[PDB]
Amino acid sequence: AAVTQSPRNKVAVTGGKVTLSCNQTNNHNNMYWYRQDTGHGLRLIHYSYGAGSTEKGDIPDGYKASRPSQENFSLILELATPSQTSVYFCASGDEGYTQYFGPGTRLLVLEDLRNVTPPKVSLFEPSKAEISHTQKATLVCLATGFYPDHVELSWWVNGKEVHSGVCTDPQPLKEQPALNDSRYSLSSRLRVSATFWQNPRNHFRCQVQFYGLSENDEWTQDRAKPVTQIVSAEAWGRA
Amino acid sequence: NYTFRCLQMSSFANRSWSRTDSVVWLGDLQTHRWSNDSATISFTKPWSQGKLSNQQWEKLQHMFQVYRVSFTRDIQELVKMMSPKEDYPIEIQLSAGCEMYPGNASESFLHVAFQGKYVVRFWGTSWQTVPGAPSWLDLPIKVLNADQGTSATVQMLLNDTCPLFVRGLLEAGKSDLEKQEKPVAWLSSVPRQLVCHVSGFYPKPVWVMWMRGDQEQQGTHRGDFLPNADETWYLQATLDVEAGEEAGLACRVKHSSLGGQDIILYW
Amino acid sequence: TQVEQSPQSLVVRQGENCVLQCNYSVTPDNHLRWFKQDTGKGLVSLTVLVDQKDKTSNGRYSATLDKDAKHSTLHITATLLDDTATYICVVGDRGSALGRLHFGAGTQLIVIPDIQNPDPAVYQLRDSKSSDKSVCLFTDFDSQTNVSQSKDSDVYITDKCVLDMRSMDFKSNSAVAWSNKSDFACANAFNNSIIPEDTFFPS
Amino acid sequence: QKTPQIQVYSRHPPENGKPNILNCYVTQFHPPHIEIQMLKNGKKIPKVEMSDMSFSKDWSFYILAHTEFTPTETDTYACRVKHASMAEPKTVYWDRDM
Ligand SMILES: CCCCCCCCCCCCCCCCCCCCCCCCCC(=S)N[C@@H](CO[C@H]1O[C@H](CO)[C@H](O)[C@H](O)[C@H]1O)[C@H](O)[C@H](O)CCCCCCCCCCCCCC
Ligand SMILES: *[C@@H]1O[C@H](CO)[C@@H](O[C@@H]2O[C@H](CO)[C@@H](O)[C@H](O)[C@H]2NC(C)=O)[C@H](O)[C@H]1NC(C)=O
Ligand SMILES: *[C@@H]1O[C@H](CO)[C@@H](O)[C@H](O)[C@H]1NC(C)=O
Ligand SMILES: *[C@@H]1O[C@H](CO)[C@@H](O)[C@H](O)[C@H]1NC(C)=O
Repeated sequence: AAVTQSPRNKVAVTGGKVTLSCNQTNNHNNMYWYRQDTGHGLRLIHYSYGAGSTEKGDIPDGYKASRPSQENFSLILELATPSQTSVYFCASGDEGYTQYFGPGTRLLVLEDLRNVTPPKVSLFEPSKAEISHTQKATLVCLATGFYPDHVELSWWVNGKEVHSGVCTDPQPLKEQPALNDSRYSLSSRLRVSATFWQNPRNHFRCQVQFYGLSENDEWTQDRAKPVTQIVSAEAWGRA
Repeated sequence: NYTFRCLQMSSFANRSWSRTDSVVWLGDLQTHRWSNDSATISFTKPWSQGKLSNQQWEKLQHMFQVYRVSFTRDIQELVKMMSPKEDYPIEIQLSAGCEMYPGNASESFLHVAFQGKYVVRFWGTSWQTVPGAPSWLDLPIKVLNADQGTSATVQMLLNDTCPLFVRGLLEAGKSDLEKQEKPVAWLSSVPRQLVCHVSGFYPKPVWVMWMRGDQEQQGTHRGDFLPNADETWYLQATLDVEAGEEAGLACRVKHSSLGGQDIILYW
Repeated sequence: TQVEQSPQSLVVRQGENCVLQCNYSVTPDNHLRWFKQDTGKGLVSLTVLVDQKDKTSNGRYSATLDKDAKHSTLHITATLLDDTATYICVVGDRGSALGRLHFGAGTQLIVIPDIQNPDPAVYQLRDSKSSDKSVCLFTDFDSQTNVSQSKDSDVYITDKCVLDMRSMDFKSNSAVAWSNKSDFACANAFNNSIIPEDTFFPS
Repeated sequence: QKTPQIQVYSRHPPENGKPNILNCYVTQFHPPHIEIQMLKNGKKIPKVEMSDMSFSKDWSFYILAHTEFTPTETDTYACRVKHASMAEPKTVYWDRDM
């Protein structure tokens, strides 16, 4: 019994309209919306017993629910506020007690989209010294100059994602901590065996999924519109 | 043969306002009271605890205390589940308990009524709808039957706890149950219909007939059994007669408390 | 706050055991469930306890529930690096969909990884597109070493990160340091940190 | 809706000047929300006791109201009932002769 959520990550502005969608194919009658905030457990916002039915939860203020169909339960934020910055989980279930949870949706509500900026991604090739000393090769990826901190860095080898030998900073660091809306930087490592790096047929790519403005968001600046996008750096293996 | 009855009545005016009141009968004598205002079940007899120890009773009451809260929220949640098909005001009634037979024989029941109509019961190991029930109840029933813990509790409550508890009640309250209270009679007439009033008798079985000497009047119509405050009974028997024929009519009353000497009352 | 978890957070070394407490006041208590949640990720169910006095197990995870005491424990035997997650206690008040779930705020677990063969070094790595720009990689140090942020605000240093090369059963800590400012070298990159005496500085 | 049946009757045989208890038995009504008053000369009697509300096998509700009273040649006694099923309140007078 599986549940999906869209979007998975959203940056929005105060006063903006945000819609969080949840889809289940299990033919479950019942669906639920939760939000998770550090220092609290999950709290119920709205729920549904069937299509056309919506019910107030424990913290329903600021949220409107929509159940047009058995498959879709939708959490609508008509006038978004910073207090609605949270991780949002959706769930479904039949008549039993078990609720099956979605992967979550990270939402950030900013006061102004003035400073939103996509990252610059650089890939750094393993040290020759490291290869000879350890018989292992560490690649380093660097995402710099982005705002806000809503990025997803992933490693790809030959068009396939890899998690083995990967470490990404648990939090991005601030580039100018003194400044108010500082830009961020994030680092990650992919360590492989020397012989695997030495293979010229292996394509290495570091991908950063940045979350920013939508095509519908108003942009009043000269620089390129900081839309949700992918920026990636790439290198081939060498002898 | 004594029927033990737990009679619950619940009213749901709207989404928020709700109340649940229960009374308990063993035969025609009240043993318990449970007002919505009270956090605890009240004894209306000194022997209402039966042969249960204080520990056993506290554990039993606590379960009901949880039930009342849980039942209230459950109904409210089921109304949300059926909407807009079913809506407030809503009246739910439960008739639960067991009937005791000679030997170790008993028979438990749990009947549920919705808006004054009997629709649901607990039977065997699960909830089920009775004949005549509307089909929409199939969803509530599927939901209640998903709750395995409630099922096991109710099974134990009906199969084991009820007959055990009532066997204890019948011992502890033998005096009250087997009490004999003498009836008192008086006569009156309305414009003509003669009325024989019989009041203050226990138990309920009574025989009242208008007599012309030694011949029973066929026209004698007995009214319903009406209760008194002190848990005794009242019943009147009427006879339609033509004016002038009053002389020679009497009222004979037979009752287990009089012990042979029937009450004879001449007009 | 009808579900209280303890400890709030805890740090253990790999291979060690830990117990996590969950005490609640929820009424009634049909079932108790333990979730595992990785930072960023979602809620993975570990075990569900249903009986008056219940006991469950799931590999290295075991758990108990006492409904009278309104109390549950989650035991993890021989902690691994992957155990680093928030552990959430949840109490359902019904045996059906009519129920509400009551969530604890979680217990934060951090498992410090066992570094078998430390080989601390500071390497220089070059950019694929722009070879004149570079980073410095402090790596292969054990858990005892702390990485400090540089005194110069133009220099950036990340906190330590343990990667797992799963197929080789290899674990290693690392940290990255960089700065575009003139005269920046890897030998002078980690001065503000207490690095091991035998740290390898190549060439 | 079920329209309520009212029956007024005395506990002991009614004798003028002798204290007694008057009963009012309201039956066969639903919903359970009801208003029961016992009237002397059309005025509400202060101390009227109510038994707990219960119901029969046919799911219809019943309740017994009762109060102390002294019957006289002059005084009239009644039981007034207001219920949703009735547009106007129903008043059943006590008849010593029934
Ligand atoms: C009947 C034998 C009695 C013998 C003992 C004598 C005692 C005399 C003292 C007087 C008693 C007071 C008067 C009360 C009279 C009412 C009679 C009611 C008897 C039935 C009691 C049911 C008890 C069932 C256990 C409870 S709580 N369940 C509850 C808690 O359950 C949770 O906690 C439990 C443990 O605490 C479990 O963990 C469970 O898995 C979890 O979900 C659970 O929430 C139940 O759903 C409660 C509802 C039950 C009635 C529903 C039937 C009516 C159908 C309605 C139709 C639908 C309408 C559609 C709009
Ligand atoms: C309580 O008594 C009922 C009978 O009223 C039992 O219900 C039977 O259960 C068996 C299996 O457990 C079923 O195969 C039968 O169909 C049921 N009988 C009827 C007539 O429905 C129940 O098992 C008893 N439970 C306990 C806990 O004692
Ligand atoms: C619900 O019904 C009660 C009693 O009939 C009434 O007093 C109350 O105003 C109602 N509540 C709401 C919220 O409408
Ligand atoms: C009945 O009892 C419950 C809980 O004890 C309470 O919340 C509710 O208000 C009561 N109902 C009425 C009508 O007073």
